[PDB]
Amino acid sequence: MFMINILSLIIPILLAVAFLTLVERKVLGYMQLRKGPNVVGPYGLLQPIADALKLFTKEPLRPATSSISMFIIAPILALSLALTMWVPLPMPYPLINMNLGVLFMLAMSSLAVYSILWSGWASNSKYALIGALRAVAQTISYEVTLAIILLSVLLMNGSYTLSTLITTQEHIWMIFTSWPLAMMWFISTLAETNRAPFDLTEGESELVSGFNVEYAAGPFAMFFMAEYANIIMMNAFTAILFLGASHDPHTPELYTINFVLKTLALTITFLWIRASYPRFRYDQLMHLLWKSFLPLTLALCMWHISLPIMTASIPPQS
Amino acid sequence: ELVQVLRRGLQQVSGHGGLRGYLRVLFRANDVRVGTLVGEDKYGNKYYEDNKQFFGRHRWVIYTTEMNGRDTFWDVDGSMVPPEWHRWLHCMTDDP
Amino acid sequence: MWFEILPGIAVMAACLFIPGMATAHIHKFTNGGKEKRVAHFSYQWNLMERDRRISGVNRYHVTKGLENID
Amino acid sequence: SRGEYVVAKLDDLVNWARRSSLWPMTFGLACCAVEMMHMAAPRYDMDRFGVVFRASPRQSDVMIVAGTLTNKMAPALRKVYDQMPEPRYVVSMGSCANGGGYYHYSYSVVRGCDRIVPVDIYVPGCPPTAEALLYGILQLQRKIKREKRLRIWYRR
Amino acid sequence: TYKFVNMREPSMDMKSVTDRAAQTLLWTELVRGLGMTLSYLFREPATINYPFEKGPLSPRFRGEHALRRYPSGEERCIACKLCEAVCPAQAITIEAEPRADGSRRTTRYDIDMTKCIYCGFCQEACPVDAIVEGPNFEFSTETHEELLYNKEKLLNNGDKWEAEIAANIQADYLYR
Amino acid sequence: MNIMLTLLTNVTLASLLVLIAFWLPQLNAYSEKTSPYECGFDPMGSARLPFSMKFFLVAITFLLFDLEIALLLPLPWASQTNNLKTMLTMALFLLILLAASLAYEWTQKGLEWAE
Amino acid sequence: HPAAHGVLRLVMELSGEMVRKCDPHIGLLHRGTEKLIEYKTYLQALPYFDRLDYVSMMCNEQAYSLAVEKLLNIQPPPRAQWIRVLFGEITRLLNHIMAVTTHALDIGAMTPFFWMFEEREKMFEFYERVSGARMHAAYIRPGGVHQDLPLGLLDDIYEFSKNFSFRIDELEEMLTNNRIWRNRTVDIGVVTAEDALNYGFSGVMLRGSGIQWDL
Amino acid sequence: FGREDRFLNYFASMRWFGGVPLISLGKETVKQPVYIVDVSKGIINAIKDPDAKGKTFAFVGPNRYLLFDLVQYIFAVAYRPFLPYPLPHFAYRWVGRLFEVSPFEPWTTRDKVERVHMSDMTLPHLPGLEDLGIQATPLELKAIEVLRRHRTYRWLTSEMEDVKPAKTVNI
Ligand SMILES: CCCCCCCCCCCCCCCCC[C@@H](O)O[C@H](CO[C@H](O)CCCCCCCCCCCCCCC)COP(=O)(O)OCC[N+](C)(C)C
Ligand SMILES: CCCCCCCCCCCCCCCCC[C@@H](O)O[C@H](CO[C@H](O)CCCCCCCCCCCCCCC)COP(=O)(O)OCC[N+](C)(C)C
Ligand SMILES: CCCCCCCC/C=C\CCCCCCCC(=O)O[C@H](COC(=O)CCCCCCC/C=C/CCCCCCCC)COP(=O)(O)OCCN
Ligand SMILES: CCCCCCCCCCC1=C(C)C(=O)C(OC)=C(OC)C1=O
Ligand code: SF4
Ligand code: SF4
Ligand code: SF4
Repeated sequence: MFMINILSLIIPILLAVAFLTLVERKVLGYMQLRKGPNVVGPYGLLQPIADALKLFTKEPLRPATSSISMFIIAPILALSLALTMWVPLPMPYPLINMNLGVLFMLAMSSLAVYSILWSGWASNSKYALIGALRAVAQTISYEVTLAIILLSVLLMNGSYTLSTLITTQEHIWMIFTSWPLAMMWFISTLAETNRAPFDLTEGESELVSGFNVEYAAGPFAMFFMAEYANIIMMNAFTAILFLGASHDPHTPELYTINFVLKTLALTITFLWIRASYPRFRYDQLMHLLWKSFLPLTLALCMWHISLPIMTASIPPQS
Repeated sequence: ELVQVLRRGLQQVSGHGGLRGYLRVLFRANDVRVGTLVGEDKYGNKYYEDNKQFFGRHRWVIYTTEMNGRDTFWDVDGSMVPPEWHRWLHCMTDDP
Repeated sequence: MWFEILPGIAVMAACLFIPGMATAHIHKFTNGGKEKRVAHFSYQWNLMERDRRISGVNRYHVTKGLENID
Repeated sequence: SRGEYVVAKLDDLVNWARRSSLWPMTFGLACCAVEMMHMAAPRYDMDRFGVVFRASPRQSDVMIVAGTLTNKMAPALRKVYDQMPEPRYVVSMGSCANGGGYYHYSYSVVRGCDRIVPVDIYVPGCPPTAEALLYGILQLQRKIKREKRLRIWYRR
Repeated sequence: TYKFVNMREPSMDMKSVTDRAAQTLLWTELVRGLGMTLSYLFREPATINYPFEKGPLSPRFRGEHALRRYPSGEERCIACKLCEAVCPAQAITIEAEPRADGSRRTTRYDIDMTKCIYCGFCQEACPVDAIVEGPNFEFSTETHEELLYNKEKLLNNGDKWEAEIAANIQADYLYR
Repeated sequence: MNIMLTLLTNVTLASLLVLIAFWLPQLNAYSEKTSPYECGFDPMGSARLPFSMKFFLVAITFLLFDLEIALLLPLPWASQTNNLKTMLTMALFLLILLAASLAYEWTQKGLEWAE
Repeated sequence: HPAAHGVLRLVMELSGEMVRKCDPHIGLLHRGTEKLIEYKTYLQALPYFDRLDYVSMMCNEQAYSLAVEKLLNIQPPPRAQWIRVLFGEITRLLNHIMAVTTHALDIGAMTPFFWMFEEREKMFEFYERVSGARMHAAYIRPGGVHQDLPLGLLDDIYEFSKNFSFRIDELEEMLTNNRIWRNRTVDIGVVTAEDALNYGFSGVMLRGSGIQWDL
Repeated sequence: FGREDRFLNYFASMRWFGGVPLISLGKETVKQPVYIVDVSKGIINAIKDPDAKGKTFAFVGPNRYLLFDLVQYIFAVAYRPFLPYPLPHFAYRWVGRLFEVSPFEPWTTRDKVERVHMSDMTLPHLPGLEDLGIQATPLELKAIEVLRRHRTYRWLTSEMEDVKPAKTVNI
């Protein structure tokens, strides 16, 4: 019965991811005064299926200079980690209930970048190497600020348990108490998913395809679905963190609907942001994260340590 | 004004000869608008006009399902338009 | 159209509806229909083990009321 | 027979998937490529047909040769055609690509790209209009729809 | 006369300084760009439904070539070879001889469509309106050889497109 | 037990996807197809040559700043102590030293990349 | 490469991502136009200039026509000259739209390209209505223009022109005051006036450095 | 033998099973392989030659190799570890029959196992490539253009004159 729940988690996520690509294409088309896919199926509803079938009936190639073991390992790790990131999310009940969910997601996200690094290195190409180095720089840019933002926001929750966030926001969304950090947090998620204006590891206009330039067919498809699943997962985590939905124990479907709507809104906001802005330079992202986000994050960490003690509002469950 | 647009959608559904014609035109042209019929080919292509649309969408053709020797229910192309309706359809003239 | 973007989004929503809902229903199906017990600390696990021991069927969720004190 | 029916249905499925997802390489040479830009522009919106530009040859399905192929450029075009995974297709667009065109008698021009790579569709024009190139793409889609790989394998 | 594009200074009063600090910290111009894209989202797209709808053309449009006839059915071409002489791409090849009735007619009239630059100089040079560039543009082939037209192919194109060609010439000939 | 099973399921699905990708389609691999890609041409040198890193100092500083996270994450539990004054003083002291280290590296041109 | 315009082979020596040397390799689109012109008559040689700079067609036509008219010692009629200047400005609009939008595309702003290429399509309609070709018009010839404007063309040009300003405004909204665009473009590729003069620059490449020159 | 052959590529791909199975260790088989371009040029010259109407030609290479030495040279050019072991004829026939059940192109067949382990016939009474004006190309000049595809990244740039031409049993 637990395998049934695992499958009921993973398969709809993949289906959602496939449809996300269609949604992303149509939203960008309509913001660019065009339509996007509307031919393959009504309203383009069959486009993701055709894309997947095309990609998995296409010949995958092994570069002659490539390191085969890491070349095959990297997409597997990417997809498996993208699926694993979803298990502690409470909607409103998690598949895996952990005392430290936030730290688990932090560690898994930290491990996820090695798929990019190892694929870029094992491709044994120059553009792939440049993309891998850009991934290294991006992680160095955002990691510390993201972690300190999480700590400061969770200081008002009382623990690292994700489901407790539902209890913390029984009456008001956490954004109303931490909208500065939230803003910074949002940008960090953009940097964590390698999304515009921080899509540097791919860098189509500069690096052709970046780290995955040597990948084709199924491994490339797996990298794609891993990226989109990470997008949806990070937006879901943000929705749980900062937009608390009201949960009624005898009717969890209301929480499920509210959570899904908020996650969809945040993902559509990501698509909008991609449609609106140019691309950063990968040293400018480092300077942004280390000279603007880090000082404010440190000051707000001090503030959010001091505030519960000042107001006698320390949360329970040591 | 939401009810107005929903009623317009229902009108588009009903004006294609029912639900079956609506689905036929939707899966044959990815378009479900209704326009004033201008004429028909000897090969079976129908030509519709709607002057309220913007330039480019104000004239269109529903292709036949059977030209000279092949079945064109799904496989249609712009080379199936005869020269007179080709001149009309490409806005080289304002006269059908 | 712009509303032609809505269908795909709808499909997306449907998919995202399934996991959480599924979990909830499964949690009710394998825990007596009463919201699977949470054991974050040792005390709650001890309570669960005592319930399993005294249920008589090796299942913690089979709850015995005052009808069991003769 | 049952096997003939099954392989025909599988051929239909694979052909539909391959022709409904056509990803040309980001590859253009001259004036013709400009019209290619107008084929992706909102008026024609090739993305609505499932046609997406992708820069990497490893992630591309179609090569559209839009422009004059010179002798200095021929090895590069052949190289990036060979690095395309199969099944792959080539669309020759414009006069220069088709047979040399205005520079046919030059000392530095390849008299047609079919001397370097096999060609599936030839789109005439100098340059062909965006509608003409879209017609060529749809013709290539029909040609893919006519493929019978699994039937041929079964009858072997 | 000239103007400067980047020669403006910002005011240093507390109002403007606080406004600029608020712009830096709360990202107002980025929200303006988001609003612009959102405004474009709700507009009607400019896409047409090809092949069921077509982009507009003109009577002067230069498409596929055709050889024309007089209303009696006689060919207009007299093998003068002006189009061959004027062709910038040397796409036209012509051979001629007296016909069985002594008429000046072509025996070979080929146009290499893969050499053609579609400039329309041939129909400008023609004195009898024999060769024209028709309205057709959807004639892509699957082999190179199918784009090497001979006299029969061009005469068939004329016979097939004459109804539209005559109308376009009627609409355009007063400018020529 | 449940987490191990979940990890095994995810890894198995990814591996099966790779197997399908590599065993279903028709492969025609020759030398020119599998060569490295440099947009039209054979690369001059190897991709295993040294690649200079201009942000190496920031990379070293990231190692020291990452352990501040290790020192700071127990704060939600530390806030539940009786002597809140000492805990608040120590947390503020640690954050002040982190900010001072950042300021020192900033003022000495340590955040600027090599030229 | 998406940013190499198709036929540029830039051999770059990099130290990390710092550019130590740029070595442009060109000739991947060398078709030998100048040698081919020597076998054509002047009218036959005219359409090569359409294909020289295929983003600004009538401007090259006009330059070649002016050179041939100067050598012929003849003068075009006034209406031909006015039509030439009008379509040259239309061509300038086309060229600047393409330049700015592809520049933004290379930087990463992909949306204004689609907004402005509809206007480019409308100007292509103007070209086709005047000559029968969307881009390679061959309209401007030594001595004037090939054909007169069809009736109703000026009204449609006026209709386009009375609305193009808002498209320029929307592009400027999306790019000009954005801090990311400024971070990507400010103080990048700085060239001095003396270096620009000695290196043979012209047009905006001069006027960006304060040089007050325009032909 | 050539780029798209099933002769050099066959032995090179047999590296995927760890050890190389050879009947009688390949010590009782002699091979005389011929280049693909040589065969095609011979066909063309036979078309253009007027005396070759009703003749029968034998197209063979300039050298004869014991199968063991040939396979060892093939593995040496591919820079792959050579691990030959003897397999009984019935066992190798059973392996070929096992591989024969593939609905796709078989990896090997019983007929292939038979044909690999037969010595090439000698027919000196028949005209050869030299009668059509062709000098047969030795295997040691063209083996790299087929076997360089089977190398790892570490040995891709190794030259042709690096790999010690194999010993030939030439009469
Ligand atoms: C279950 C997980 C493993 C399998 C994964 C696959 C999941 C199912 C795949 C879904 C298939 C749907 C595709 C069908 C869409 C076709 C729609 C229709 O248009 O097709 C027409 C005809 O249909 C096609 O000929 C056949 C397509 C379907 C093939 C038969 C179904 C086979 C299903 C077998 C499933 C087995 C999966 C593997 C099991 C292990 C051709 O029209 P077309 O020319 O394009 O359109 C012209 C464009 N116009 C209109 C704008 C002018
Ligand atoms: C969506 C997630 C879940 C998916 C669930 C399904 C997972 C499927 C995994 C992927 C396999 C499907 C892809 C291809 C079909 C299987 C055939 C192939 O994989 O193996 C063949 C197996 O053939 C072997 O080489 C030898 C055949 C026999 C092997 C001996 C084993 C014992 C058989 C003895 C006969 C008695 C019957 C035994 C069965 C009971 C080798 O084919 P090969 O040509 O290389 O590669 C080209 C593949 N093409 C042709 C489709 C393009
Ligand atoms: C009484 C005591 C109370 C305690 C004090 C509380 C008051 C706090 C007031 C200040 C809060 C400021 C929060 C903002 C944090 C960072 C903002 C910032 O200053 O960074 C910008 C940069 O920020 C950006 O420009 C972002 C770039 C990427 C933009 C990506 C898309 C834009 C976001 C779209 C909407 C965001 C939605 C956020 C919420 C999502 C829902 C969770 C500075 O960069 P530069 O202009 O280059 O100048 C640096 C040199 N001086
Ligand atoms: C996504 C927006 C559409 C992009 C179309 C990509 C076309 C690829 C051709 C390459 C090319 C580019 C990029 C280009 O910018 C250009 O103008 C100088 C060319 O000359 C016509 C080109 O050939
Ligand atoms: S065919 Fe004409 S438009 Fe196309 S590249 Fe050649 S000269 Fe330019
Ligand atoms: S249109 Fe121009 S290039 Fe084509 S045949 Fe006529 S004169 Fe020659
Ligand atoms: S088509 Fe006209 S110009 Fe050409 S040979 Fe015939 S009559 Fe003369």
